Amino acid sequence: SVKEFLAKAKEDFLKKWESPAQNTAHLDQFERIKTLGTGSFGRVMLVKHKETGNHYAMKILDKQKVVKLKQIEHTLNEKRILQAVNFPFLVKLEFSFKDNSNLYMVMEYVPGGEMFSHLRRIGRFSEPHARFYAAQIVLTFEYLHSLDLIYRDLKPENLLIDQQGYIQVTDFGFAKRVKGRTWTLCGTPEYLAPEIILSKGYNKAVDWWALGVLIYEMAAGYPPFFADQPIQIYEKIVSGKVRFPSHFSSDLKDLLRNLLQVDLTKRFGNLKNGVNDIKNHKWFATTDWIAIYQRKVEAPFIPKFKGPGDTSNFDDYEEEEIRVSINEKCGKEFSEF
Amino acid sequence: TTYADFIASGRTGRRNAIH
Ligand SMILES: NCC[C@@H](C(=O)N/N=C/c1ccc(O)c(Br)c1)c1ccccc1
Repeated sequence: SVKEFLAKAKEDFLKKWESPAQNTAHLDQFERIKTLGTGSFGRVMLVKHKETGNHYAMKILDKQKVVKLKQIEHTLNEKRILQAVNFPFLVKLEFSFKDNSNLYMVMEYVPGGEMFSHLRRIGRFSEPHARFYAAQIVLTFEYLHSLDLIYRDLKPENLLIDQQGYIQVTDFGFAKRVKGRTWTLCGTPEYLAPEIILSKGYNKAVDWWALGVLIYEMAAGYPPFFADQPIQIYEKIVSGKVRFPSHFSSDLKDLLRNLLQVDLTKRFGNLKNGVNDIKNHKWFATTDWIAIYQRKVEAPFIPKFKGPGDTSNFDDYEEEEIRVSINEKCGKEFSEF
Repeated sequence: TTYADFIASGRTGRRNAIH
């Protein structure tokens, strides 16, 4: 059953969790090709592994910048968790290493580009299109949460479309293993649950709220709570009054009212029936959950793939020289990486 | 329309995480 799958999944995860892979490649093994994305303290580049000719996305984090932004522990979380998990819709970490200046996470390259890119361009997804992606997040969160993991950064920018049109979740920078509650104010404004904003201490239920935000944004073409500045976004979230496009079906609205539920005793995903309140909701009536996991369902959208290591589905970013100091930086802080 | 309001807003680009 689901329970059986999950029990076995957990056993595999804990082995890697307790004994993480470390220093499994070196910079000189990769040819650097192109920047695919940037973040507050680093960049992700398309690289080619010289000995296999495989393409990977190499996330390069400047140690000194991580330290300045107080993301040391989050960064250690990310690598330790990412190296340990295994789910069809989770991007795979293939290698990790560090040098005098940087940390490196070499991950599977997902050529179809960000959901963000396609969503913005097309405007909004049909309900069946949105339902397809949503189901994959439902299962991914069922998996992560069963491992006591909170993801904490669901948004289209972090969901890549693979060559078969299925989702790959990336960016585990805020992922955290925690039993009970946690308090870090982190995430992206549009997607924060009310309890995060209110410093109430929070749990996995924030991911189910974020799911509510994602489905709304996918189906409407804009998020349920937006403004020009984050503070204004928080005020909208906390009041929690949500208006739905007139094209939203009755089922969709009912599902969203239960996900975008301020009352934790009522928020779907968080009740006695757990994720089943969601899987069995009317909006998902047409969803075959096993077919989704098995990747047997036909994707509403297949990205254009002009060749191996092609980057047409990504935006262009300014390229910077990757410099490595002749002195070790922040060795102690990242000793476990 | 709400769509028009969104498109004209400053947050249709990639949204950064907060720390
Ligand atoms: N959310 C801000 C992007 C964040 C991040 O982790 N991006 N990962 C992108 C990635 C992963 C695997 C892929 O195959 C492909 Br294609 C893309 C980041 C980026 C740089 C520095 C810090 C955080």
